Amino acid sequence: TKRWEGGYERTWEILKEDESGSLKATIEDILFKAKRKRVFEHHGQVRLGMMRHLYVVVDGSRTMEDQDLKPNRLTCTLKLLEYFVEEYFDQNPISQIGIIVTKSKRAEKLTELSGNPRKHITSLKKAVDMTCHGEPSLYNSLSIAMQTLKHMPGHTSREVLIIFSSLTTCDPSNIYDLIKTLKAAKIRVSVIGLSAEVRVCTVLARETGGTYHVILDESHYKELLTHHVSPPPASSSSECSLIRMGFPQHTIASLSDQDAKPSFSMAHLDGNTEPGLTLGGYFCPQCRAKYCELPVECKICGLTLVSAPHLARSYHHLFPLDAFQEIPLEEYNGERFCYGCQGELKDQHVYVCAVCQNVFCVDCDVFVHDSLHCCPGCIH
Amino acid sequence: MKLNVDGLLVYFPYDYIYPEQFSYMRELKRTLDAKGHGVLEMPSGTGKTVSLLALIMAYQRAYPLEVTKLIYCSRTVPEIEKVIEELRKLLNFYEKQEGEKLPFLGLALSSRKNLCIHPEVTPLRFGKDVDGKCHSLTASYVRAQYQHDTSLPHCRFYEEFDAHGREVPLPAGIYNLDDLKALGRRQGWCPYFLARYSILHANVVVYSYHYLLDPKIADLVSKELARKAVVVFDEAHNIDNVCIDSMSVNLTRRTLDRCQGNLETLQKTVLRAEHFLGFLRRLLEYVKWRLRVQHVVQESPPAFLSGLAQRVCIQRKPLRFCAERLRSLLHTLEITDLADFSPLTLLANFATLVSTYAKGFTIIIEPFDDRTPTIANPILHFSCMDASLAIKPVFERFQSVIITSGTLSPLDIYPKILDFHPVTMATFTMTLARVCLCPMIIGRGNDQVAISSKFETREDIAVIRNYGNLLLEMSAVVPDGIVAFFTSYQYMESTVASWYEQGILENIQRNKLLFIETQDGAETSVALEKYQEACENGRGAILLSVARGKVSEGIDFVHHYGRAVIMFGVPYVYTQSRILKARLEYLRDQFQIRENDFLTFDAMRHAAQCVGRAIRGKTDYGLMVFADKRFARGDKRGKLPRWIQEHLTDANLNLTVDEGVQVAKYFLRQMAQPFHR
DNA sequence: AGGTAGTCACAGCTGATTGCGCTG
DNA sequence: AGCGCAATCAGCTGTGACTACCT
Ligand code: SF4
Ligand SMILES: [Zn+2]
Ligand SMILES: [Zn+2]
Ligand SMILES: [Zn+2]
Repeated sequence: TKRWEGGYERTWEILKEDESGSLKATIEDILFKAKRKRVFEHHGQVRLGMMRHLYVVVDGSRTMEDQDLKPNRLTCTLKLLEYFVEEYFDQNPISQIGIIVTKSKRAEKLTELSGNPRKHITSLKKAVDMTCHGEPSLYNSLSIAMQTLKHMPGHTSREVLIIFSSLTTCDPSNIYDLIKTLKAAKIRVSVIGLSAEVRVCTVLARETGGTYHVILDESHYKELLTHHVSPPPASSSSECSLIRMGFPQHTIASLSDQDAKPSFSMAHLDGNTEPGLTLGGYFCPQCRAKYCELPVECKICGLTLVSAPHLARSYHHLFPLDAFQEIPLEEYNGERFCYGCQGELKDQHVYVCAVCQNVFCVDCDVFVHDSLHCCPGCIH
Repeated sequence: MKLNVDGLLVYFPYDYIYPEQFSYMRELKRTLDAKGHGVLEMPSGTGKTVSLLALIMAYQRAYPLEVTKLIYCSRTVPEIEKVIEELRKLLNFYEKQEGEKLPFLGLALSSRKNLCIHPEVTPLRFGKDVDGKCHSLTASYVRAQYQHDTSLPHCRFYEEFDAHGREVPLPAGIYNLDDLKALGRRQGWCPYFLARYSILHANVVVYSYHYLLDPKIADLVSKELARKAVVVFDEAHNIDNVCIDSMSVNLTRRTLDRCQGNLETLQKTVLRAEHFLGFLRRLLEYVKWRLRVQHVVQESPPAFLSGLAQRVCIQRKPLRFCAERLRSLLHTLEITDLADFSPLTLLANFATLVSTYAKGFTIIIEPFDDRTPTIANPILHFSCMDASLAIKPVFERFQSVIITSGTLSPLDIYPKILDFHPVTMATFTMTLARVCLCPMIIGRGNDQVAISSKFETREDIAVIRNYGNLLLEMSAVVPDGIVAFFTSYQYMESTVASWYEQGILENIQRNKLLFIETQDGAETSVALEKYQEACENGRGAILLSVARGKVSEGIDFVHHYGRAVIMFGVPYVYTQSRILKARLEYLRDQFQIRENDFLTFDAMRHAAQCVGRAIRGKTDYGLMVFADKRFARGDKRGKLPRWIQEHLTDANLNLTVDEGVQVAKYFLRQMAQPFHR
């Protein structure tokens, strides 16, 4: 039988009257039921992650001049890559991005593997005006990525993302041997095609554990990149995976004190123009080297300079707040004022924390579970 | 699961049944209940065999008396092995779903070379000598002399099979050819002889077309096996061609030289009955008279015997006795081997054919050769003209002969090409979650000039440039494999020469590798191997071949192999050599078949047969193009199989190269997304 | 002084004519 | 220069509003 060939639904039978006017009570119940439309979690997916050393390979062949994506594939690809780099560094604190451009059967390492987003964005903007010629070489790009990532620590997840526009690749040697070597090296390879499905990309993605997708339009391209942003699930505990990193305090210099010492920034020292000789900035806790941008690994002593708030922003996932016990107002024989907003409790349901047994209204409960991520009573 | 047909339940290994399979089962059950022949057309090479075998087994279980013997004649040995393994899988499914065995036997039949255990004959590559060596090793005289136990090397598998293998039967257990060989070698028996003994006590059996189309072996292999039996010819789109070739023989200088060389040896052996000893001597000069005659053609199917009875003045009666003399005089002469002896047998076969079959045949002498026409080469061939003769002895001996293939679009021409009484007129078009093929016809090029491969325009530079441009900018959109079929080798080489002359073949090379299929078997095989290895990785490849070649049907382009199939012009058979025109005249004055209609039917049959090999499996998908404006006309589109007609929308019937490329890009982009089951 | 059937523009369909193409 | 597919004209009709004549 069919669902719609039976009896027609009467959704208006829910409302009923006993005292001629209880519709106000019904609409109050409906308004209360309208709230709490979430699961008390902003993400609700992967609550953790792992250090990812991701390499992004961009096709630089003549096929990038095609106008499937306005204005051409290269410009849309680089714009979406800038967006992807920004989002990936936003959602991954201690990750690194490398960019490889393959052209004329050779692969050029456009950018070193590091955690600076500004350098990658500047490199992409510079590469916007590149010359699209020749044919891509997946073998050379994968060889460069494997050579770079072979010496990386085992606990980090090694990933390669390939943007393959051209349907043909030139390999100076057998590629399936390289795929076997990558599989033995536990390097994940993901490919996002632009024209159509290529067998070698499917085999590579299946064997290395990655995913192979083909772009339908620019929105689908952005969706695939956004999916690639998310970190992979992390095993319980592998080994002593740790890392020596510093937390450079942003100590600026004021001439009101006698210790106002101007210093050139190491990052700005490599620029053609005059480096910024500002009063202060981020001083390395180990060698007192000065940097302006974070997170940037120290050039001198090799220490990783990260920002503590960036690491702390993900701490609420480790310790989620347990849902408060929903209690009807009549059954709660205690105070009738919310502990968070001091407002009078007039809702039919009152939420009580399991730890401190305090009183929270619906709005304060939603705010605590969604945004605050901490019980105000438990803090005291 | 158990599929509930209108009057029976049939077990099927696969739980899900496509609507095409269900309708096919309905039609086949209707035909079996109708006790008549039929013709079927399905688009899937795989999944048809399992359904056919399942319905056959269900019908045998329900009606053991109505159906007793099943024949599954196919084209080659890979089809035999795949249908045998599918039958084995079906039997395993039945055993695991029922729990008790059944007394059903299924065996595969092939030549002596396929089924032999002696290591002294396997390494050699002479298919015409293996049978002779097998006969020499074991025969009636060998059996007679084995009583005295003569000390001489001979085959001994039969000498054990006749005393031990003729009593123990094999009621249950279907055996493949390798299984038959293993049983023969473990029991010391010949696989061929045990197959000959066990075909009588068997349920199903599979072999090639030649064991039923050729009268010289059909009687030996099938004489009184079963009065009421079911036979099916899967992949029989070219049944007429093989039927014609069944009664076609050729003669050349080498054949007559071999005959005159071996007649002296025969006479020397004889001088160490008389009705043929002097009969065979003077037959050579009558046919060598045509060697010295410098004439274009002589045709006299009824008057050939009249002319024979004048130069040598021989009666017609002794000619028909050659067939019965072959099995008698040769075994008494104790021929050591059939090497240097086959032309003598083929001369007797030709004499018997011309003496008996003279109503629908024609004799043609062709003094022409490729690249060396007139040096010394009067070629005499007894070309058959009617396809009904090779199919008569099976329609009257069977009840439900079924003709099925992937290309049987016109069901009104096969019943009149060969004497047939169809009662089905049934076709089936596959359905999937998405359209797995994108057929389209490309007419004029970017210059709005037709790319028709017309004879007057074959040498035109504009059409060659348009073909090259189509192959170039098509090779940049379809990845990992393109198969292009040309009308003929001469046109193919002349087009690639022009492409090389211009700076256009380099642009095709830098996209995909170019591989050219030639007449050499080893070169073709190695080219196919390197094409496959280039398609495996991302390099891509192009397979340039001919529609009427051994590679068009010898291989199947499964998914990721040949995503696009390109037809450069309508493949029309050569009207020269005065062989096709004789058949055209015979069909014109006998079956009232229009010459243009038959030529278009043959062209479209070949085009569809070579373009439908890119879709093997539900998940497989492929691009199909037709690079000729003549395809756009309705009289040729209507000859395409129904599973391609509905996917060929009227939007793309004359679109140029650019719009064809755009359609291909959209199709390939939309076919790469994940789907469901 | 007021109102309805021709009439024009623009499109559709089906029913025939009638005019160009039709094999290596 | 005989067939056959395809382009083309005739006849009727739908949609919408404009307009001439007279009880
Ligand atoms: S009898 Fe059988 S085993 Fe012996 S030579 Fe002939 S085919 Fe081979
Ligand atoms: Zn430092
Ligand atoms: Zn509150
Ligand atoms: Zn609390």
